Amino acid sequence: RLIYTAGGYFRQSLSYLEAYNPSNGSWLRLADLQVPRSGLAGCVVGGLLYAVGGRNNSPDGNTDSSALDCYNPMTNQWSPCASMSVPRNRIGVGVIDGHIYAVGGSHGCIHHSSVERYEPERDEWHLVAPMLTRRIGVGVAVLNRLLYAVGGFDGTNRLNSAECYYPERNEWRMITPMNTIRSGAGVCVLHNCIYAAGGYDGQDQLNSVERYDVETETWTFVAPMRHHRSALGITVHQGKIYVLGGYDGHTFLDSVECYDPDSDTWSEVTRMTSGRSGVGVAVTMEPC
Ligand SMILES: COc1cc([C@@H](CC(=O)O)c2ccc(C)c(CN3C[C@@H](C)Oc4ccccc4S3(=O)=O)c2)cc2nnn(C)c12
Ligand SMILES: [Cl-]
Repeated sequence: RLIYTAGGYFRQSLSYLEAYNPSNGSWLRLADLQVPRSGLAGCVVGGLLYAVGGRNNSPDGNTDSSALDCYNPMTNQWSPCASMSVPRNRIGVGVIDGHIYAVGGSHGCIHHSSVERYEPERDEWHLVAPMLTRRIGVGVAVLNRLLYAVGGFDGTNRLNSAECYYPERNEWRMITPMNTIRSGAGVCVLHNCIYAAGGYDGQDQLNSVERYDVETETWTFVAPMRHHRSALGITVHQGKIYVLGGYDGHTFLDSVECYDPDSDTWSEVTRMTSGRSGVGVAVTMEPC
């Protein structure tokens, strides 16, 4: 029912949790994160919203986060969960069969290839097989109970490469690379395709959008977004992609755009209450 945006960055890391309602255009401000964080990811398991990793960039210092925190819309409260094995800033996450996969990200100058999986029933993290590539600012999506890690930055180069994790083999394999180098792209799934929207290539923030068809193993460009943006939040709500904020090399954007795959068009839907980048985004039910 609602698109939740958690944390992000403008001047410093943010604690905001706000929920947008596509049905009426309204934004609600909800309970702040306990710790400000940018470069985190959001996901939903069993109706609960999780905020994963990131970094607190504050005037008092810069601290990468290994934190997992859970928001209950029914109570409007955040609860701490078990922390990850390592801090993971500029993280990507995916959910498969009620488990959260935390992928890549940085801890200071360490750019992680490691991956770990959270089991809400046990409140436990366990490492799984590492990716073949170190990736921070990595886009993650899940399609047909397979996990995809797309683009990012390896410590030296921004990447067009992507790879797939096969849970029952505990194994990563490269897939077809994207046609575009993208770090901090928005990555999501819609129908049978993984979409990669925007990002940064070391020179420019991008408006281009391409999608990987798992059946054909090829990437194809769709219509570009109205705004160039890196470190955007992205989610799917009722068969449409929504992209939230990000950075265009000039402004921390408040723009929210929506993609209709049937007309292959992007349109402006709303503005966030303030411009920000590096948010975590996910969809769950209305609070209380
Ligand atoms: C080094 O410059 C950049 C890096 C990244 C990547 C990382 C890389 O490729 O080296 C990236 C990917 C994901 C995330 C979340 C971030 C960090 N966030 C975006 C940046 C532009 O804004 C800031 C600034 C300060 C603190 C935190 C953030 S962020 O919103 O979390 C970067 C994206 C950029 N877009 N414009 N510039 C100048 C960028
Ligand atoms: Cl950062």
